Amino acid sequence: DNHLSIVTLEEAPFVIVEDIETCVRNTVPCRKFVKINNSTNEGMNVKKCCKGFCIDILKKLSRTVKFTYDLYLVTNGKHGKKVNNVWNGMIGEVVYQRAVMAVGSLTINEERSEVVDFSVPFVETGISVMVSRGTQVTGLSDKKFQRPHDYSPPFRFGTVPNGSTERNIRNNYPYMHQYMTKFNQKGVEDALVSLKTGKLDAFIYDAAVLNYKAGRDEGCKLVTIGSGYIFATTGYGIALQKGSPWKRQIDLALLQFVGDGEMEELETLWLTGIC
Amino acid sequence: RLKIVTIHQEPFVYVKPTLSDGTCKEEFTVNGDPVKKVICTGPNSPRHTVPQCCYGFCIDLLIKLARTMNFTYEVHLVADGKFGTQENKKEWNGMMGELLSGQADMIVAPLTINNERAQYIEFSKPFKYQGLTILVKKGTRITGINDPRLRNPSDKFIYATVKQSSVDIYFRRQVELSTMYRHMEKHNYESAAEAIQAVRDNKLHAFIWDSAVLEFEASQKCDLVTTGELFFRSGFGIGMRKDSPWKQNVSLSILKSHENGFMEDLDKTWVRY
Ligand SMILES: Cc1nc(C(=O)NCc2cccnc2)cnc1OCS(=O)(=O)c1cccc(Cl)c1
Ligand SMILES: N[C@@H](CCC(=O)O)C(=O)O
Repeated sequence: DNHLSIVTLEEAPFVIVEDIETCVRNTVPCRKFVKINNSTNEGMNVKKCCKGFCIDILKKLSRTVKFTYDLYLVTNGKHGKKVNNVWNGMIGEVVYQRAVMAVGSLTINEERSEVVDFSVPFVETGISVMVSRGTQVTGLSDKKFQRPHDYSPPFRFGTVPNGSTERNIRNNYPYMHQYMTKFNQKGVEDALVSLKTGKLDAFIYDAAVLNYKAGRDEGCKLVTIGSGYIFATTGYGIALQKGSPWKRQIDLALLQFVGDGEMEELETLWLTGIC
Repeated sequence: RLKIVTIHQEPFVYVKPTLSDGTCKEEFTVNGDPVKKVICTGPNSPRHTVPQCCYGFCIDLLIKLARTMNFTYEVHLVADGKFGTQENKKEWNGMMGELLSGQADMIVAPLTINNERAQYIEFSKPFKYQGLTILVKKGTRITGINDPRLRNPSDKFIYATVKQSSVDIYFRRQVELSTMYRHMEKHNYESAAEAIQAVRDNKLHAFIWDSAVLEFEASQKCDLVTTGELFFRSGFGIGMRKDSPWKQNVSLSILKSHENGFMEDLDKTWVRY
């Protein structure tokens, strides 16, 4: 009743997962359902530990709004995608009432707000483009992105599919999206290696994550275009069930956190970069 | 028909007198398109209301929300020219007071989302992401929010903000800024335009205000510069009463406009050129 089921997903530096049998220091306990094999539905919850920027936000919210929680990591998808009118990922966990809320690098967009409630944004994000330093790309609407076959050889660029970034590209730039799919990257780290090794000219992804990776790139060779420009500005938000009685208190707490300068310490704790 | 309240705040809300025939002059944007204008009433002390002409970023956003959600509207300027602050009993002034008293059904203005206001009204998702910065006369050398002339102030360097604004509460509520707040309380200005003019005429040496406003002023008036980046992030939101039936579709339309480039076009039309 006052003990809430909360789902999360690992994406450094906002949610970081570690092994353990008692979580220590700034980490909180988070469980992950791990299957026995692929011929059964059997599995077991592995006790792990979670930390990061969004975990510190959850620790603050738990202290301020006064609630306890059982945190667990999503295993059915990632952030959230509507497949055959059925939501998976963290959104799906909230939509189908397996979790009271979702905390992490979860992007607020319109189609998700139709099925879940979002708190006020607390981490500014959107769509950015990471390239090797010096690449001439004006933005998302650059002709190398819009009309990629007007160039020989064509520009090579991709994203990590099934997230809010691909969803936006699929609706806004049809030709760009269908050309992009052959450059889909399994994850951020694969995309970074694809960039540095010359297999990829540009990587389009969540703004806050690319901002963090740019500041920590070895030699500071990978940069975001426009000096950290963001298309379709939005933010990470706490997802809640529609009509959740927790939303108002979560919003007031988040606005009170930023209003009293408490965000700066979490920023210097998790988000700083040398570059 | 919704009663819209707003406030003079370029480049978000321009305010010009009507023509002799009670109409607004036909003007054109930076891209050759016609500038959409609406008639807005407001005072020019007693407050004699006169029809005037409104246009800008927020007016374009208001027109989009009206066509998208199918509602009619009448626009008027806030009577006391203030954004909104809660000052035995407490009382809201400015656009906040007009929204809660029923004088307005919706606030369409560069209205900062803070904990104080969200306790009484409903904010949409932010339609503009910006922050706080400092405007100074070109040649004035201060590092930023942590400059000694600001943290250990005297009468040799005057800085202030707008009275009864979100920035005014910002320095009042944070005890870490108490030194700065007691310096500004004696010099806060009634409007941003007056404070900006005071920096031009070297009557005010630093203006702490919204970055989307101050950076636009520095782009059009080259004797003014902004020092440092943003020492604080803030955002503007549509303001409605908590029982409004339009609040969910308003917020969804804000997200849609962000995600299809409409908010970016407005930023190109009104902010960055
Ligand atoms: C809750 C809240 N957090 C912040 C804030 O600075 N968060 C920390 C942070 C760290 C790194 C990157 N981005 C943000 C600001 N304002 C807030 O509430 C006001 S708002 O209008 O919703 C809003 C305006 C602008 C940005 C955002 Cl994220 C939200
Ligand atoms: N943060 C994104 C995932 C990464 C991306 O799509 O850029 C989401 O919530 O869907």
